[PDB]
Amino acid sequence: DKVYQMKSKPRGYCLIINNHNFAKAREKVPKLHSIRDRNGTHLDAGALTTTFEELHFEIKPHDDCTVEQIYEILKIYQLMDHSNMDCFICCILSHGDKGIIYGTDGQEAPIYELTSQFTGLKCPSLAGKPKVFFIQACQGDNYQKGIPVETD
Amino acid sequence: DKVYQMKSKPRGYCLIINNHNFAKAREKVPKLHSIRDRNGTHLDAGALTTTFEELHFEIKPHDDCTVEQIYEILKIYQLMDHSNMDCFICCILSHGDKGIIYGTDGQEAPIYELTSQFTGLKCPSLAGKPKVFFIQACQGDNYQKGIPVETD
Amino acid sequence: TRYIPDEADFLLGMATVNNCVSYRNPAEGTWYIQSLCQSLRERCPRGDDILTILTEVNYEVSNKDDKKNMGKQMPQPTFTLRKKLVFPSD
Amino acid sequence: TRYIPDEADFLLGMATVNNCVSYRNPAEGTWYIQSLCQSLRERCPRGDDILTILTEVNYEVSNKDDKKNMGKQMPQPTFTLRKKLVFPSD
Repeated sequence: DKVYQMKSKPRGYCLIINNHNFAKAREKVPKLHSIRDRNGTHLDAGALTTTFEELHFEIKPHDDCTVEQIYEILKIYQLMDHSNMDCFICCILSHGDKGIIYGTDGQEAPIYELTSQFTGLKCPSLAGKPKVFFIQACQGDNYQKGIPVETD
Repeated sequence: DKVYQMKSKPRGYCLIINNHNFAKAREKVPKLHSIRDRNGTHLDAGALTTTFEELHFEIKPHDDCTVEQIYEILKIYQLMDHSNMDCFICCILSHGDKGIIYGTDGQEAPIYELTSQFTGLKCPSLAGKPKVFFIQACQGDNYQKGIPVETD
Repeated sequence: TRYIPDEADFLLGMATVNNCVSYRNPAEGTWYIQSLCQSLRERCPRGDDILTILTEVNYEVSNKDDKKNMGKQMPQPTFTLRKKLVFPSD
Repeated sequence: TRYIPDEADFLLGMATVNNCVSYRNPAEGTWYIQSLCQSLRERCPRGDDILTILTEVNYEVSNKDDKKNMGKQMPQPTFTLRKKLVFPSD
């Protein structure tokens, strides 16, 4: 089986956007009046840091980002030279809704607006290299129902 | 590694919705005036039949389906008893656009309206069993651009 | 008994990413379905799982081109599978 | 040279299917990220690929529940990867 080259050190950048404080969302966006701070999110940021540092990525953490700050960070990495990297990872920890994630300011970023910054034409030094996005957020307000099955 | 049970004969039903003739679409839907018949689609239907019969599925072909006919077919299988099956497969060969496939009549079926008929609550006899959908259709009218890379 | 999500155990194999075309050769079949069938027939007897197989389909279809428009095609699987999916021959 | 699609070689790991919630334990972390990290730390040294790993994450998260609402969570990867993705330790 063909496998992506994965031998550079660092392997690549692993961005962590870690949104905890939604005071601005509660203040400025009517429907998000009672959106809660994401207590415990630092435990995810730390787990990702440990995990991907162990796997030889260079971790780039960013805490409490508004939508504009998120776009600013991604633009930096879109324009960066990844020629000496074999991979790029971007982790987003935040609130969200259908197809979007929220900045701490309660503005919306469509997920595909984030990923599309790293296409081959937009970021040539990542062409042919894996680009991995992990999105920890709700994608709506519905509860996923359970169904009964036999135990394995 | 855990693996889905795959030992029944047949393994399950493999539906093939094979849309060739779009005369009705050309006749009734203004924007689809010049949508073309899908010449050669029978070659896909045959390849899928050979392939999945070889893998012990029971093939259920349906040629030239309108959107209502597609929903009728899926309802039949949603209400069927799959207790003695280990898997369900549904292949759709048609024209399409963003998030949808077309019936031969040029009406639209959102893809997730098709898959959602087979959730655990809607089809309990498939609960815990793999449900596989292959969709051969455009998902819009844009050409995917190429990017240069080194040869493997 | 145990409970799993309502939407568990799905595999959706799309011929193309959203917003874009997929291709049909009228004398041969579609890029995606013909690649899929070839890979299934070759790899299922080897015990390979469907995600490995669909990765190969991504590879193969990615190397094809529409020389009229310099067009490409990028298939895109999505899944809620909780186990390896294999289709044994025995 | 060779050409591949503009949107090739992506992996999108979503904590949940569309329209639904995902869960965070404030004393532990989120179901999805904690499962992901555990599986990565365990399986990457074994040479397992990311799709095998995300299948395990689907399995593990599928077995958790929100006992307040009898709620579940179903993660959902989507990919345009053309090769196996492994993260070696050496």
